[PDB]
Amino acid sequence: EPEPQMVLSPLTSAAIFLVVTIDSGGEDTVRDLLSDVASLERAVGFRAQPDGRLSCVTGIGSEAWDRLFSGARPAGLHPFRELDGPVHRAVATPGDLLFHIRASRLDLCFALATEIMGRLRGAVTPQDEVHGFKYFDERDMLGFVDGTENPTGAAARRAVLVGAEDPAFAGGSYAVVQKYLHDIDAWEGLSVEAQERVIGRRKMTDVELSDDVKPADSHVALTSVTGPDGSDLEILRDNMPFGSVGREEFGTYFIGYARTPEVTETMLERMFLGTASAPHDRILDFSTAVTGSLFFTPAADFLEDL
Amino acid sequence: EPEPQMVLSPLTSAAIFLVVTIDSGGEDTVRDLLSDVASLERAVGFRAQPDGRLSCVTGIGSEAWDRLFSGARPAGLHPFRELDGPVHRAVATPGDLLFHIRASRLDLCFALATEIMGRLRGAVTPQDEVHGFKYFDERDMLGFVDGTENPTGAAARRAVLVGAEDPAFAGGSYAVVQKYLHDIDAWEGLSVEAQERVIGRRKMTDVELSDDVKPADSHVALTSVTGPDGSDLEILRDNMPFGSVGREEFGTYFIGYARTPEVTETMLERMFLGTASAPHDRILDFSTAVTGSLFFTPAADFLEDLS
Amino acid sequence: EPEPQMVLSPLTSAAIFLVVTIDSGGEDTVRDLLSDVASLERAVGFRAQPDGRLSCVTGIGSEAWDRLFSGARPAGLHPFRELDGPVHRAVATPGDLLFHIRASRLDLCFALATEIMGRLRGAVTPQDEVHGFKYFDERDMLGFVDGTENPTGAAARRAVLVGAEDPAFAGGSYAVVQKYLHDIDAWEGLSVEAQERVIGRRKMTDVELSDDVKPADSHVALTSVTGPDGSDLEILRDNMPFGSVGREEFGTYFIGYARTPEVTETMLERMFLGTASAPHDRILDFSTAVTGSLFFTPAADFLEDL
Amino acid sequence: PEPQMVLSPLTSAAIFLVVTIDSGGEDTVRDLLSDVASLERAVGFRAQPDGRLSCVTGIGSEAWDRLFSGARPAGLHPFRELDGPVHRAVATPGDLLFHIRASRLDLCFALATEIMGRLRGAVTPQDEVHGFKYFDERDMLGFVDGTENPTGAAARRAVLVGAEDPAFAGGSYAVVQKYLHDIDAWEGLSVEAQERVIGRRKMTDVELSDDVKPADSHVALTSVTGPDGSDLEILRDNMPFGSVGREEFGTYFIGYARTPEVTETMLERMFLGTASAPHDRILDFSTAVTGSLFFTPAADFLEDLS
Amino acid sequence: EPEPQMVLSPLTSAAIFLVVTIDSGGEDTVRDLLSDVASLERAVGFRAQPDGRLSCVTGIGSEAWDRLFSGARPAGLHPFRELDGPVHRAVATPGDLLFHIRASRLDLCFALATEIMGRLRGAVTPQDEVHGFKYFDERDMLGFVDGTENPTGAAARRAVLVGAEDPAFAGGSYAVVQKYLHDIDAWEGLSVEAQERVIGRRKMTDVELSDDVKPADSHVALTSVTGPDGSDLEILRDNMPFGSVGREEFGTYFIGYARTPEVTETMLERMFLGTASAPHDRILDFSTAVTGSLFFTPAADFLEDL
Amino acid sequence: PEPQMVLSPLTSAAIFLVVTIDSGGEDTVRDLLSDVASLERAVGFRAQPDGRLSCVTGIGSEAWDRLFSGARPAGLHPFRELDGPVHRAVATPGDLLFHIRASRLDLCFALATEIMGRLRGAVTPQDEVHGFKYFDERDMLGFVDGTENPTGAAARRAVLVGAEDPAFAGGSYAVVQKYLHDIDAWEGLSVEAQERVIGRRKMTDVELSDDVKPADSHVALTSVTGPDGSDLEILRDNMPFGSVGREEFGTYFIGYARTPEVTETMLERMFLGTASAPHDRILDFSTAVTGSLFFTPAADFLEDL
Ligand code: HEM
Ligand code: HEM
Ligand code: HEM
Ligand code: HEM
Repeated sequence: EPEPQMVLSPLTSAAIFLVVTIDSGGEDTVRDLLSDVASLERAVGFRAQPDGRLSCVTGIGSEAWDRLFSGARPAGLHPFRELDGPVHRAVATPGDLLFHIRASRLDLCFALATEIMGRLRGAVTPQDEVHGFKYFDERDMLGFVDGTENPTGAAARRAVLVGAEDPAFAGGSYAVVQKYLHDIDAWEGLSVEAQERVIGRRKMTDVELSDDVKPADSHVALTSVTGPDGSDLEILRDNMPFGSVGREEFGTYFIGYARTPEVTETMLERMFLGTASAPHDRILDFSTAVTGSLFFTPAADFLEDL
Repeated sequence: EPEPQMVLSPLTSAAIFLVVTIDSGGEDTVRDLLSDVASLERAVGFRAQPDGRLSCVTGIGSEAWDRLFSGARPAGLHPFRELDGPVHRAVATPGDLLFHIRASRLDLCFALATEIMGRLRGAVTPQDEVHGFKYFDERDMLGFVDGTENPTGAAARRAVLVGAEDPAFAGGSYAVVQKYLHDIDAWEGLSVEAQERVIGRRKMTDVELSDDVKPADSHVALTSVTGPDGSDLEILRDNMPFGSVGREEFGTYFIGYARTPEVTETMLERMFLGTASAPHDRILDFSTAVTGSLFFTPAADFLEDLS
Repeated sequence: EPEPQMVLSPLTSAAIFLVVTIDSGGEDTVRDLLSDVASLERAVGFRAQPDGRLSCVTGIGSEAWDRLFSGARPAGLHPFRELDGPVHRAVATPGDLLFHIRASRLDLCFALATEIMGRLRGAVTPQDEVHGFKYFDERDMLGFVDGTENPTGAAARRAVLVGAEDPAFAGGSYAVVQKYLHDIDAWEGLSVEAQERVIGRRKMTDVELSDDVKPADSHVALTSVTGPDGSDLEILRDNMPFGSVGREEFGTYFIGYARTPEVTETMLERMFLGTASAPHDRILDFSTAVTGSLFFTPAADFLEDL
Repeated sequence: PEPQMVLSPLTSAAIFLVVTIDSGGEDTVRDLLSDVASLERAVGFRAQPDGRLSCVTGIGSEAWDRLFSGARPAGLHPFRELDGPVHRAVATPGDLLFHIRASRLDLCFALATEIMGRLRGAVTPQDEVHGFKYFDERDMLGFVDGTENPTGAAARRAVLVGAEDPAFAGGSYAVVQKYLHDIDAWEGLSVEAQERVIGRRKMTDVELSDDVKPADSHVALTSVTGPDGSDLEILRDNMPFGSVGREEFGTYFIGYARTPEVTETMLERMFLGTASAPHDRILDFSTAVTGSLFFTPAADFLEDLS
Repeated sequence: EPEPQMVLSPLTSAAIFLVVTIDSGGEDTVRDLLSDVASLERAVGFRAQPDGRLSCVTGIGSEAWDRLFSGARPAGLHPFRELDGPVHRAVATPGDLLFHIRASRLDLCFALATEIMGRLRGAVTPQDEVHGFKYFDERDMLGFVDGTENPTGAAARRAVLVGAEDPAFAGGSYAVVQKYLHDIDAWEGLSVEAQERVIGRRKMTDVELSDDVKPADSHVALTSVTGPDGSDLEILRDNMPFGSVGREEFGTYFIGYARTPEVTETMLERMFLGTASAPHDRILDFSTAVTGSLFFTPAADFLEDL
Repeated sequence: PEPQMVLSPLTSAAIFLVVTIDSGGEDTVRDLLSDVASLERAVGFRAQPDGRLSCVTGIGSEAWDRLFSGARPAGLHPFRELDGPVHRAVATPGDLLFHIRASRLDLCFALATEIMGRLRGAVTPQDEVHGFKYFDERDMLGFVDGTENPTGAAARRAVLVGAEDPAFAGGSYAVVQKYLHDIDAWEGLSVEAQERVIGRRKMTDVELSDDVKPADSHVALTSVTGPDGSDLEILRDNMPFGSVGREEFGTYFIGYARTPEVTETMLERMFLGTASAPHDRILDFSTAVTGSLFFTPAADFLEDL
C-alpha cells in the first residue's frame, strides 16, 4: 500500500510555488535532495505543531525524469503541450522541478524553500517563484470564490491518484501549472451581472447559476467535462492569488492535480480552442497565461528510495 | 476490528504523567476503575469540546498484570530491564499503573487525574507525578526541537500497534517511561556547535546534520536503528518538558510507544552500553534517568470488558 | 460504497432546525431542491474554510416519501408514533422535510437556510424553526452537560447507519426530532442533589452516579437499554439549547439519529410509559414536548440521483 | 465620572431587550438598576478574557419621571413619530432598554435571564431581538454596515454628554428602530442600482465618488454638517437578525449620540427629505416597526441608587 | 507621574509565584538583577507578541528593604503580622523577594523565572515556588468563580497604587501572599447549598446571595469592608489554583494588591480573629494557610535607577 | 491633535509602498491624501474584530514644497547620504510612503490596490515590499528584532512631535532603508560569533553583559545617550521580506522618531563609527539599497485638504 504526497491536502492561507530547471551535471545534487525533501519538510514543520499545516509536493518534468532515473516512466508524462488558439494561446515554458509548498503561515513556507534552494545552489536555475496569499473568503483576483467544486474524500482520491492503470507509479499524480495575469481594468469595466455570466456563478453568494441562465461560453460550462462513461471528469485545484500593486500585477497561480494529464488537457483545449457552442472561455478575455508546465508528482516512498 | 487507546494521538501543550503501585488487597478497586476509565475521560472531556483534546492512555506493568488478571499475558510484557553501563545507568523503578493524560489545557488533565485518584484512594501508592508543558516551538529543556522524526499515518500504525503477531492483544502497545533530569550548567557550557554534535541536528532550524558530519556517538546516530529487514525501526515519542526553577530541576519526561519493547530496548541498549563505534550516547553526559518502567497499554475494549 | 450524509459529524456551537410540510403541487419543486442541496452546502460552506464546519442533513417524512418517490421505501419509515402515557404525552406534529443545519457560526447556517427556503418558496409551509446555540461547557438549559455518552468512531457508525438489514437504503439513517420546553421555575425549586437524582449524573463535574445511588427513574437509567443479545442500544444526539427570555421560554431541541426507529422508540416508550420499577422519566416532570416528527435521512448519493 | 460601555465596539452576538414598567413596578426596577453592573460581572467574569460581555441600560422619558425625583437629562423626551408623505417612523412603547453584547450568545442569554428573573411581575416585554454577525460585518442588505463609526477621541466627543449638562456627564442617548427588509424587492435590483441606494460599492465597501453619489442615497442623507462646518456623528451598533421561515430579514438599528438632536435631524432627512431628495431610498426596502428613545446614564448613577 | 509595574494587569491562564530569601552577602547580586528585571521581561516576552501577555511584578520584603537600600522607606512596609485566632491561624513565613510572573502560556513564565534565578544563583535561597493554572471558567479548587468583584479601571487604580499620601513611592503597591491548602474531602461532604452559604455566592452562576440570606460568617460578608466615607475598601486579587493529585494537594495561591497593607490586614483580622457577628470566616474551616509574606512592589522606574 | 497609527505594534503582515509624484500629479495626490483614512476604514471594517489594518502616510521634503504652502516641519529634509570608509548609506528617490500593516496580507494588498488605483498615472512606483513575520518575531539573521522598542508614555514622548514644533504636533519622522543580507557569509559564522555581531544571545534574546559586549556590536552602537543624560529612542517596525530564487533575504528598516536627528545620530555611528569602533559589524552582512526620509503628519492634517 503506497503513500502519496500531500496532493489531496486542502487549500491553505499561504503558499510558495518554485519552478526550477536542472543545470549541467546537477543530477546528483538533485537526486539526494529528493531523498531528503520529506526529511526537510518535517524539520521545519514540526516547529509549528499543530496549526502549521506545512506540506511540500515535489514534481518532476518529462525531460528531467530521463536525466534522473533509469527504468520505467509514468505512462502519461510528457512536456506541456502549447495550445495556439485563434485568439488566446496557452504557452509552454521550461521547468524541470516543481516545489508546491503550503502552510497556514508564510514563514514556514519560506523557511522550507530556503532549505530546499540552499541544497540546490549551483545545481539549478530558478524559472518562477510565486508567493500566494488567501484573499478574503477564498476569493481570487476576479472577486469570485475559487475552489468550491473541488472533489472531496473518495471522489478526490479516485480523480487525483494514479492506480492500477499504471501500477508501478501508483500513488502518484500529474500537476499542471500556469501563471495567469489578469486585466483588472477591463474586468472592473463589466457589471457584476456580466461578470457572473463569464464565470457561471453568483459573485457574492457563490451559488451556481441555473442551467436556464448559464451561458455555454461561461467558465463553469467549459470546464464541466463528461467522459464516454458519463461520469464527471474532475481535477483538484489549489489556485492561489498573487500580485504586486506597483507593477499592476494581479494574478491567479493555477495548479491542477489529476491521475492523468488527459483530463486537465481536455479542459485546457475546451477553454483555449473552444467547442461547437463556444469560440473560447470568456475568462481568457481577462486572463493571460505567461507560464505552462507539466510535472509528475510521485508517491512519497519513491522519492525516499534514492 | 479492535479499538486502540489514543496511543497514536499527537503531542499536546499540557500533559500529566501518573505512575502508581497497587497495594495488597487493592486489586478489586483497580479493576473496578479500569472499566470506568474511558467513561471518566468522556465525563471531563466532553465539557471542553472541540478544542479540549483530552485523552488518557492507561498502561499496566508486568508484575501488576499477574496480580490483576488470570489468563494470557501479552507476549512482550516483562519488567523494565535495568542497564548497568560502564559510565551511565538506566535504573528500574516501581510502577504498576501508568496514566498518560494529555489535553490542550492543564485543567482538563488535572480534573481527570483527580477523578481517577479519587477512585483509587486507599488502593494505590503514588510513585511519580509530572506536569508537562510545551516549551516554545516544540523544544525540550536542552533547547532542541523534540519529536521531529516521529512516524505518522500508516507508518505510525505499523510501528506502534500490536497486530497479528499477538492476536488476543491486537490494538495494544508497549510504553517505556523514563524521567530524565538535565545538567543545564554543563550543557550551557558547550557551544551551540558542540551541542549540535551531541544531538545530531542543527539547533535553531532542526535540520539533520550531514551523514559525514554526524558523530557516531550522537543521539540521532545511536537511536537510528535498522533491523534484519533493512527497514527502519521506529517508536512514537510524546516527550514533555517539566521542572522547578528553585530546585534547579530541568527535565525531559520520556515516553516511547512501540508494538514490541524489543525496539525501544535495542535503542536503550545502544545509548547506555554503546556500539562498536560509540562508547555511549553523548546526551547521557547531561541527562540522568531517575525512573524506568515498562507498561502494556491494552486495546480500549479490553479495559471496558473487565466490568 | 454508498456515501452517507453528515449524520456522524459532531456538535457545533450554532445550529438551525427547519421543519416544513410540502404544499399540494410542491413535489416537483421539492425534488429539484433535494438534488441541489449538497451543491448549495458547498457553495455557502466553502467561503468559511476551514473553521466553518458547515453541514446540512436533509430528512424526509413517511407521508412525504410516498408523495415524492415510487418503488421501495426504507423498512422502518413510518409517521411518528404518539405516546399517550398516564401522566406525560409525546405528541406527533406535522413535518415533511427536516433540514438539520450546523456550523461554528450562525451566519453560515442562516445563509444556507435562506438559499434553501428561497428555492422552496410557494411549495412548502414552515412548521418549526429553531436557532440553537451552545450554552457554556456543552450544557443544556437544565444546566447539565448534554451529549457525553454519545457513541464515537466505529460504534457510532454501527448504531447510526443503515446496513445489510435494509440493503437498498444502506448509508441512510433515522432522525427523531422533538422540541422540548422546560419549566425552569419548578426545576429551580429542586436542590442540586435532587436535580442530580433526576438526571443520574453530577451537575458540575458530569461524572455518572454509581449504580447504587442512581435511581431507577433517573434519565440515564431509563435511556440505558441493552438488546436481547446483551449489546447496548445507542443513538447519536445533537441536542441544542434555544430560548426567548421575554417569553420565559427555555428549551432543548432534541434530535436523535439511529439505524432503526425501534431503538429510539424503545427509549421514548421507557420514558413516557415507564418500566416495572419506574412510572416515568423524572426529566419529563420538567420538560414538555411540543413537537414530534420522524424522518429518513437518505445516503447522499440517493439525493443527487434525483 | 465613569460611563457605561457605550463606546465599546461591535461584537458577534447581541440581545436587545425593550420592556415597559407595569404600575407598582417602580421599586423592583430601581433595585435591579442598582445591581445590573454586578450581575454583568457575575456572568461576565466566567468568560474572561475573550467573553467581552457588556450591558448598556437605557431609561425612557415617561419612565424617568416615574422612577426619579431629582433633575432630568436636558435632551430626554419620547421618540418623535415622523409622518412623511410615503414612509412613517413609528413611536412604540419602551421604558427600559437592555443592550447586551458579547462574543458569544450564551453570555448574552445568561445575563438577560438574570435581569428578567428579577424584573418578572414588574415589567412587560415589548421587544426581544437576538442579533448575529453576518460575514464581513454585513447587514441583511449585503452591505458592510458601521464603516464610518467615529473612533477614539472623536467617538468620545460625539457620544458622551459633557459640560453642556454637567449633572449627567458620561451619559448618552440611544435611539432604537427595528427594521424589516423586503429582500425580494431588493434582490430584484442590480448590484449597481443597490450601490446607488446605499452610496458605497457593495463588495469593496468603498464610498462612491461625490460626482456619482445620488442625492437620495443613504450616505448622502445621513451626512449632516453642523452650523459650524464639521460633521455630526453617531455611534451605530446595528445587528442583523431574522427568521427564514417567516421571511423576516432585519436590521436592528441602535445609535448613540450626546444629544438626540443629531440622530433626529438625520432621521428627519431620511423620512421627510431635503429640497433635492424626497426621502431615503433605503426606506423603499426597509420598514421601521419600532421606535424608542432612551437616556443611558453614567455607570455610577445606576449604582448610587442605594 | 511614575510608571507602575503591571500590578493592574488582568488574570492570566498561567502563573509562576517565586519567593526567595537573600543570602548573607548577596545584596550586590540582587541589586544588579533588580535593575535588569524589566529587560529580562522584554527579552523573553517579545518572542510571544502579542498573545503572550508576559509580565513580572517584583516585591521586596520589610527586612530585605533595609539590607538593600539606604534612605527613605515606604510608609506601610513591615513584616507580615501573624494572626493567632481562637481556632485558625495565619502564619508568617520568611520571604525577601517576590516574583509574580504571569502569561497566557506557562513556557514564557518558566523561561523568565529561569533567567531571573540564573542571575540570582548563589545569592538567594528559594522558600516557595508555585505553578498556577486557570481552572475552567475562572474557578478555584472549591469550584467557585474566583475574582469576580475585583475593581477595574480608575477604581482599581485608586485602590492599588500608592498616591500622594507617600509621594516618594507613588506608583508602588503592597502585595500580601498566602499559600492555602484545601480539605477537599470535607468540602465535598457539604451540599452545594451549604457551600454557597460558606462563600456567599451561587456556585454555578456566580450570582451573589441577597443580603438577607447571606450569612454573617460567609467569606463575602467578612471580606466586605466599608471605609470612613461609607465606600467599599477594595483589593486586587490574582488568585491562581495549583496542586499535586498524588500528594492530595489542592491549593489556592492568594495574592492581593492594595495601596496600603491596612486594607488587606483588616480583611485578614476579620477572617481569622472574627467579629462580634462572626466567630471566623467559614472558608478557613476548609483552608489552611501555610505561608504568609508581605512585599512592597515599587514603581518600575524605581527598579531601573539601581 | 489626533496622530496617525504610528504608536501601533508589529503585525504579521505589512506592505511598504514608496512612490514619486510625477510632474503635474500634485492635485491627484492631494485628493488621495484627504481620503486615505476613509479608504483605510472601507477595507479595515470588513475584518473589524482582529484585522488590525493601519496605514501610515509619509511625505518627503521635496514633495512637501510641491504640495503645500506655508509652514514646513522643522526637521524635514532629504535623506542625508553617508559615505563611510567601507559602507555606504545611499539616498534614493521617494515622495510618498505608505506603511500598511494588518494581521493578514489580503487586507494590506486590498488597501494598497485602492490607494494605487487612485494614484494611477500621477505617481511612479519606486519600491514595493511584502513583509511577513518570521517565527518568534525574528529577522532574517535569526535574531529577535524589536525587543528594546519603547512602549506606553516612553513611546509617545520619543515618537510624537510636541511643543518644539506646535504647528505639526502629533506628527513623526520616518526613516526607511531596504537592507539585503549576505546569508552565505552570515551562516558561516558560529552562533557565538553572530551574538558578538548583534550584542544579544541568539535563541534567548537576552542582552550580553556590558563586560562581554563588543564596542562594535549593533546594540552597542545604536545605544545613544543624549547630551541631557537619558537614552535616545526610536520605534522600529522592521519586517523580513525576500525571494528564495533571487537569493534575496532582506530586512525592511523603518524607524519613527520625534526628530530625525535621533535616527541620523544612530546611522552616523553605524556607517562612520566612533573612536573605538570602525563601523557597525552588522553592515558586513547587510547592504542598504534604499534610503528615504518622510514626515508623517497628524491624521487631522491629512483630512483638512
Ligand atoms: C535524555 C532525554 C532525551 C532527549 C532530551 C531526547 C531528545 C531528542 C532529540 C532532540 C531528538 C532529535 C529530534 C527528533 O527527531 O525528535 C531525538 C531523536 C530521537 N530520540 Fe531522543 N531524547 C531523549 C531520550 C531518548 C530515549 C530514551 C529514546 C529511546 C530509547 C529516544 C529515542 C529517540 C529516537 C528514536 C529519535 C529519532 C532519531 C531519528 O530517527 O532521527 N530518545 N531525541
Ligand atoms: C427533555 C429533553 C432532554 C434533555 C434535557 C436530556 C438531557 C440529557 C442529559 C443531561 C444526559 C446525560 C449526559 C449525556 O448526554 O450523556 C442525557 C443522556 C441521554 N439521553 Fe437525554 N435528554 C433529553 C431527552 C432525551 C430523549 C427524548 C431521549 C431518547 C429518545 C434521550 C436519550 C438519552 C440517552 C440515550 C442518553 C445517554 C444515556 C446513557 O447511556 O448514559 N434524551 N440526556
Ligand atoms: C434601514 C436600516 C439601515 C441600514 C441597513 C443602514 C445601513 C447603512 C450602511 C450600509 C451604511 C454605509 C456604511 C457605514 O458607514 O456604516 C450606513 C451609513 C450610515 N447610516 Fe445607516 N442604515 C440604516 C438606518 C439608519 C438610520 C435609521 C440612521 C440614523 C437615523 C442611519 C445613520 C447612518 C449614518 C450616520 C451613516 C454614516 C454616514 C457617513 O458616511 O458619514 N442609518 N448605513
Ligand atoms: C482560602 C483562599 C481563598 C479562596 C478560595 C477565596 C475565594 C473567594 C471567592 C470564591 C470569592 C467570591 C468571588 C469573587 O469576588 O472573587 C471571594 C471574594 C473575595 N475574597 Fe476571597 N478567597 C480566599 C482568600 C481570601 C483572602 C485571604 C482575602 C483577604 C485577605 C480574600 C478577600 C476577598 C475579597 C475582598 C473578596 C470580594 C468580596 C466582595 O466584596 O464581594 N480572599 N474569594
